[PDB]
Amino acid sequence: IWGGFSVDKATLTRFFAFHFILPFIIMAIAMVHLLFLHETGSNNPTGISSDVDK
Amino acid sequence: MTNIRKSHPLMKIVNNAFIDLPAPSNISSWWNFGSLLGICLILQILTGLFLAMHYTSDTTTAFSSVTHICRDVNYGWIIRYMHANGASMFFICLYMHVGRGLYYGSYTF
Amino acid sequence: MTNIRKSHPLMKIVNNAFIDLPAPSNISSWWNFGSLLGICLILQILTGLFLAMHYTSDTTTAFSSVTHICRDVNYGWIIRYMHANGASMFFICLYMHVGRGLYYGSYTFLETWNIGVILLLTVMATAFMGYVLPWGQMSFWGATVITNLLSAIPYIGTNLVEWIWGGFSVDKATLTRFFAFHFILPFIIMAIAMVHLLFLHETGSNNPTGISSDVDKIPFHPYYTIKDILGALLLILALMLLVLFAPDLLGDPDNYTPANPLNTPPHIKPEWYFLFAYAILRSIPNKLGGVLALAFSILILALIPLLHTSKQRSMMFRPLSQCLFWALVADLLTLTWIGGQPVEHPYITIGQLASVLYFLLILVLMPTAGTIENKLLKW
Amino acid sequence: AAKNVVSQFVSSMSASADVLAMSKIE
Amino acid sequence: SHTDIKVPDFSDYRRPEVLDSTKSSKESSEARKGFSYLVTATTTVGVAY
Amino acid sequence: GRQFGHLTRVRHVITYSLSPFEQRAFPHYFSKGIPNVLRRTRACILRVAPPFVAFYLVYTWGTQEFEKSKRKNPAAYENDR
Amino acid sequence: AVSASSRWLEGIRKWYYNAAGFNKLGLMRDDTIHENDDVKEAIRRLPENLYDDRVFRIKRALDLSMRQQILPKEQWTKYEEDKSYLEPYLKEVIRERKEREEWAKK
Amino acid sequence: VAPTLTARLYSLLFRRTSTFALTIVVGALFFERAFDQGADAIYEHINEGKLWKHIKHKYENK
Amino acid sequence: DPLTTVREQCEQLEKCVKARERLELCDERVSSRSQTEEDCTEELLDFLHARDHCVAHKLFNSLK
Amino acid sequence: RNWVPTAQLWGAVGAVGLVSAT
Amino acid sequence: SDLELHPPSYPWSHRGLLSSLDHTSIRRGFQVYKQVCSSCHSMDYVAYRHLVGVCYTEDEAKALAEEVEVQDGPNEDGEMFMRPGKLSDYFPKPYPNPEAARAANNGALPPDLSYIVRARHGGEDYVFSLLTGYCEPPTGVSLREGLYFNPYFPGQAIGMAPPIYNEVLEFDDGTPATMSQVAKDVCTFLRWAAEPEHDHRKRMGLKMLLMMGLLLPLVYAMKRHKWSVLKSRKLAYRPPK
Ligand code: HEC
Ligand code: HEM
Ligand code: HEM
Ligand code: HEM
Ligand code: HEM
Repeated sequence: IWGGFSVDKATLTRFFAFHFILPFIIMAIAMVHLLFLHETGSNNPTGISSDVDK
Repeated sequence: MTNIRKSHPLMKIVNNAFIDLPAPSNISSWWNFGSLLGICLILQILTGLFLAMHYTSDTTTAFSSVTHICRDVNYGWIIRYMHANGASMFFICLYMHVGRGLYYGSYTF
Repeated sequence: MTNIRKSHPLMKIVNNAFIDLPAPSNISSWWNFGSLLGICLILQILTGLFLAMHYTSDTTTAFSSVTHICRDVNYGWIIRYMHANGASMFFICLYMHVGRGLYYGSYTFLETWNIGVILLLTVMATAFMGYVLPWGQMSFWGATVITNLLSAIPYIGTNLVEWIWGGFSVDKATLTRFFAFHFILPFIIMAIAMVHLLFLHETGSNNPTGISSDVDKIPFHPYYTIKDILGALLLILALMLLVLFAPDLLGDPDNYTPANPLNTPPHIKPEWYFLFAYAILRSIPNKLGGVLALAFSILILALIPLLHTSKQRSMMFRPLSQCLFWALVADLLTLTWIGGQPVEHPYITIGQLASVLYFLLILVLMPTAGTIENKLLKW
Repeated sequence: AAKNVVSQFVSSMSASADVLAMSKIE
Repeated sequence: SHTDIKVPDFSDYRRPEVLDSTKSSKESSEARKGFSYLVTATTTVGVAY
Repeated sequence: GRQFGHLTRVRHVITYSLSPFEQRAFPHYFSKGIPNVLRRTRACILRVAPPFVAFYLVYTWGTQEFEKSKRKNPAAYENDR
Repeated sequence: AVSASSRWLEGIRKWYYNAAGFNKLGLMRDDTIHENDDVKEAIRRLPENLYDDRVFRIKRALDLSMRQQILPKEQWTKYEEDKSYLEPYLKEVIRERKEREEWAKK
Repeated sequence: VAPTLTARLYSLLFRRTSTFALTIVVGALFFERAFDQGADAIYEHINEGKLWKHIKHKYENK
Repeated sequence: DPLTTVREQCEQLEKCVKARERLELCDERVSSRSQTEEDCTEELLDFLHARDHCVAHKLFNSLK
Repeated sequence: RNWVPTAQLWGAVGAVGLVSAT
Repeated sequence: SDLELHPPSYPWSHRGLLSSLDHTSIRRGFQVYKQVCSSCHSMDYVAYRHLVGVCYTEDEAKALAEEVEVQDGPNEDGEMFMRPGKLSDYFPKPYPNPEAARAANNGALPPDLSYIVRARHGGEDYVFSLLTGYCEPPTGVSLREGLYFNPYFPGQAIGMAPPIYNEVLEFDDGTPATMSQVAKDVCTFLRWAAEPEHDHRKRMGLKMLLMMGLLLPLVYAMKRHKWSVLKSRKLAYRPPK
C-alpha cells in the first residue's frame, strides 16, 4: 500500500490517483443505488405505503 | 405515441425518473439529503478537477502546489476552500442520510 | 418468474444485453471491433491508472517520471509500453469500426452514428493530451503547433489559445491541465460508450447483405461470446507482438529528448492516427482555411447519413461504390504517407490532389455512383 | 450568482499571477 | 403429408465415432465429450497462466 | 420490449441442426478454404486491389522525384554555364 | 428517339445485375431493398405467398452470408426474371403519402 | 475394450465441474512450471554465454 | 586494424569500381575549378553508401 | 445432500487456488 | 536540405527477435564510455547498477562506483563531505550544469548518452556509423576547425573530436581495441542504457509466442464447437401452397 517502508513520494502519488478515480467509480455506484431504489420508491415518516397518496 | 419527447428518445425516457416518478406526499425535510448528496458529489468533482488542474503530486511541491493554488492562481483560493469545506458538507449530509434510514426503516430496502 | 437470477435483480437483467440479445447470424469479422474497442478502453484505463500511480505532472520531472516508470519500477516498463502501443491499437480499431459503418450502412442508425462521431472525437482529444504528458521534444512542439492552430480564429482565437495554455507558452500550467483532462476524459467517454450501446440496442446490428435479419436471429451468448473472446485473443496478440518485439516500431517518434523550447525537430508531426488530418491541413495555403478544412475532415462524418443516395443500405451489392469506397481508404492511406513527408513540392502537389480526392469521394463521387447504381437496377 | 461562479471557474484557468507576473517584464 | 419428411444426410458433418447408421452412440460418445471438454480445460488452464 | 418472441412472422420453414458433440468443428477446412478463399478473393481482387496498386505507383514515383529533385542538386539548373 | 442507346442499356444493366453478387445468393432485387417506412408498409401489404417467399429467400440468403458460400450456378436468379413484386405495392404506399403531404400544404 | 484416453479422463475428472475446476487449478500449477522451465531453457540456449547467468564466473570468488 | 582492411575489399567490387569514377572526376573538376559551388561531398555520398553496405556484413565476422 | 461433496471440492479448489495463485 | 547518409543494418548479436544482448560487449563498452566518454557526455538515468545487467558483481561495481565517487564524487552533486561507498549515485555529470558544458566544447552541448540509441533517429547503426564514419572533406568544401566533417550528420558537420581511435583504452580480458571493435562494444553498452528491458522483453516475447500458439488454435476449436450447429445446419421450406 505505501510503496515502500514509509510514506515518501511513492505513497503520495498513489493517493493522488485513487482520490481521482474513486469519485468517478462512486458515481456509477450512486446511479446503481438509485436504480434499486426506483423499484420500490421512498418510505415515509408514518412508515406505511403511500401508494394511495402519490 | 408520437412526438412525446420523453419516450421518443429511449435515453430521455430514462430521465423521466426525475419528472414523472411516483413520490410520496408526506415526506420530512430529511429526504432532501439524498439529492444534496449528489449535489456534493458533483461539486467536489468540478472543484477537484480544477484543483487537479494546478496541483502536483510530489513531496517537494505538493505543499507548495496547494499554496500556489491559494495565492497566485485566480479564484483558486475559493476553489480550494470550497473543495475542503465541501467535503465537510458531503459528510454532514451523509450522516443525515443514514440517520433517516435508521429511524424510519428505509433500510428495509 | 421465480429464481430466474437474470430478471430477479433488476440490475442483472440489464446485463442480459450480452447474453440473450438478438444477434444477426451472418456477420463479418469486422463487427468484432466494437467489443475490441471497449477492450481497448478498459485496457487503457487500467494501464493509465497504474502509470498515473507513478507519474508526475511537472516540467522538471515528467520526463524523468516516465523514465523512472520504465527503469526502477517493477513491470512498469511493459505497463507503459503497453499503454503507448495500446492507443495505437485503440485507433487502428476505431478506424476499422468507422469503415464498417461507412461500407455497410450501419450509419443509417442516425442516433447511434452521432454518438459514434462524439466517441471518435473524444478519443481523439485524449490521445492528443496523453502524448504530451511525457513532455518530450515531439510532444512539446506538437501541442504548440496544434493549439496555436486555433489562433487562426479572427476575433477570439488569440485570446482563447492563451486560456487553454494557461499562459503565453506551454509551461507547467499547460502540462498539468493535460494530465487532468487526459485522466477524466476516458471516464466521461465510458458513459458515452454506454449511451452509444443503449441506442444501438433498440434496433440491433446490421449485416453484410444489408437486409433485416429478424428472420434469422442468434443468441449472443452461445456464439458471440466465443467470437468476442477469440477476437480479443488476436487483439492482444497484436498488442503484445508490438509491445514485446517492436515496442517503438509503430511509435514513429524517436524523440526521447527532454523538451528544449528553442530546439525543433524540423520534422514536426502528430502520430499516425492524426496524419490524415495533418496532410489535409497543409494542403491549404491560408491558416484559417486549413483549420476549417481540418475540422471538416473529421466532422464531415455526420453528413454521410444525409449523403446516402442508394436504396440498398448495403454496399455489398453495389460495385461502383465498393470501388470508390476502397479508393477513399487508399486515398486515406496516401494522405497518412504525406504526414511524415517533408513539406516540399513533391509531397505538396500530391497531398493537394489527395485532399480534393478525399472530399470528392465523400461529397460528390459516391453520392452520384449511388444514383447511377439505382438507375442500372431500374430502381 | 451563476455568472460570477462560472467566471471564477474559467479565470481559474485564464492566467495565473504566477506566470502573468513574468509576462511583459523583460 | 408431414410424413414424407426426411432428415438430411449428415454424414459429412458427423464423425468417425458416431457415424454408424446401425450402432450405439452411447458407448461411443463418452469420450467424444471428454475430448471436447479436454480442449476447454486446457485453454482455461493455459489462460490461467 | 421483448426481443425474441416479437421479431417477425415466419411461416412454413423447417430447420434441421445437429449437436456439437456429434459433429466435427473443422470440416475439410483446407479443401473448402482453398476453393472458397480462392473464389471470393478472385471476386474481391478486382474491386479491392486497384486503388492500392495505384497508391503504390504514386508512392514509388513520388519518392523517386523527391530524392531526385533534392539529390539532383544540379537538377534545376546545370553546373557548367 | 431511343432505339440503339436504350436497347443497349439492357447490356450494362444485365452486366451490372450479375455484377452485384446478390444474384448469386438466391435473392432478388426487391428483397435487397432498404427497409424503411414506405417499404415497410408495402411489405405488410404482401400476400401470404409473396410475403412468405421473401422470408425464405432472405432466410436462405442470410444463411449463405453466414457461411460465406455462394449458391450453385444452376440455382441463381436470372435477370430476365425480374419479379418487381414489391414495386406495385411500394408505388401506392408512396403515392398515398405524397398525396397526404400535398394535401397538408394549404 | 477400455475407454479411450479422453473417455477415461472424462469420467474421472470432467463429469463434475467441481473436479473439472480442481483439475484446471492443478493443471494451471503444473503447467506454469514446465512451460517456464522448458521455455526458459529454450531461450537461454539461443543466447549461450551472452547472458550473465553464463558469464558470472569471470569475477566471482576469485 | 579490422575495420580498415574490410573497407578496402568492399571498394574492390565491380560496382564500387564503377561508381568511384564519379568521385574521381568530381574531385578533379572541383579542385581545378576551386571557386565553383560544386560539392564533392554529394559525389562521395554514393561511394560511401556502397562501400559500407558491403563493409557491414563482412566486418562483423571479424570482431569479438 | 450432494452439497457436502460438492462444497468439499469447491473448498479444495479455492484452497489450491490461493496456495498456488498466491 | 542536404542528403543524409543512413546507417547499415549492422550485424548485431541482437538484431533477431529472440536474440539477446551480449554482456561481455556491454561490459567492454561500459569502460569505453567511462574512459572515452565520461569526460563530456553524461548518463543521468544510469545508476551504478550494472551488477546483474553487466555482470559486474555488487562488490565489483560497488568498488567501481566507489572510486567514481571518490574523484568525481558528491562534491560535484552538493554532498560537501561525501566520498567512496554509495551505490544509489548516478553517473557523474561531466560539468556542473549544461551552460558550462557548452563552453567546454564551444557552443555545443554534449547529448546525454542515456537514450541516444533510442533518441536520435536510426538507432545503434547511426551511432556506430557516426563514430566509425569520418572521411575527408569533399573537394571545394570549407571547414571551421570545430566543424569536423562527418558523412552521417544531418547538417553534414559535427563538433566531434576523435570520438574513438585505435588503442584508446585497454580491456581487462585483452579484447583487441580497434576503433571499430571498440565502437561495436560502445554501441552495445548504449543499446542497453537506452533499453534496460531489452533482454526480459525478448524473453517474454518467446513465452507470449508459444502460449499464443496454444491458445489461438485452442480457442478457435472452441469457436467451431459452438457455432458448428449453425454452420452444419440445413433448411427446408414447405408451404401449404
Ligand atoms: C567530448 C568533446 C566528446 C566525447 C569524448 C564524445 N563526444 Fe559525442 N559529442 C560531443 C559534442 C560536443 C557533440 C555535439 C555535436 C554537434 O552539435 O555538432 C557530440 C555529439 C554526439 C552525437 C551526435 C548526435 C546528434 O546530435 O545527432 C553522438 C551520437 C554522440 N556525441 C555520441 C558519442 C559517443 C557514443 C561517444 C563515446 C564514444 C562520444 N560521443 C564521445 C562531444 C564528445
Ligand atoms: C454516495 C452517497 C449517496 C448518494 C449520492 C445517495 C443518493 C440517494 C438519493 C438521491 C436518494 C433518494 C432520495 C432520498 O430518500 O433522500 C437516496 C435514497 C436512499 N439512500 Fe442514498 N445516497 C448515498 C448514500 C447512502 C448511504 C451511505 C446509505 C445507507 C447506508 C444510503 C441509503 C439510502 C436509502 C435506504 C434510501 C431510500 C430511503 C427511502 O426513501 O425510503 N444512501 N439516496
Ligand atoms: C466526494 C468525493 C471527494 C471527496 C470527499 C474529496 C475530499 C477531499 C479532501 C478532504 C481534500 C483535502 C483538501 C485540504 O483539506 O486541503 C481533497 C483534496 C483534493 N481533491 Fe478532492 N474530494 C473528492 C473528489 C475529488 C475529485 C473527483 C477530484 C478530481 C477530479 C479531487 C481532486 C482533489 C485534489 C487535486 C486535491 C488536492 C489539493 C487540495 O488540497 O485541494 N477530489 N479532496
Ligand atoms: C482511451 C483513452 C486513452 C488514450 C487514447 C490514452 C493514450 C495515451 C497516450 C497516447 C499517451 C502517451 C504515452 C507515450 O507515448 O509515452 C498516454 C500517457 C499517459 N496516460 Fe493515457 N490514454 C487513455 C486513457 C488514460 C487513462 C484512463 C488514464 C488514467 C486513469 C491515463 C493516464 C496516462 C498517464 C498517467 C500517462 C503518462 C505516462 C506515459 O507517458 O505513459 N490514460 N496515454
Ligand atoms: C470508444 C469507441 C467506441 C466503442 C467503445 C464502441 C462500441 C460499440 C459496440 C460494442 C458495438 C456493437 C458491436 C459492433 O457492431 O461492432 C458498436 C456498434 C456501433 N458503433 Fe461503435 N463504439 C465506438 C466508436 C464508434 C464510432 C467512432 C462510431 C462511428 C462514428 C461508432 C458507431 C457505431 C455503429 C453505427 C454501430 C452499429 C453498427 C451495426 O452493428 O449495424 N462507434 N459500437
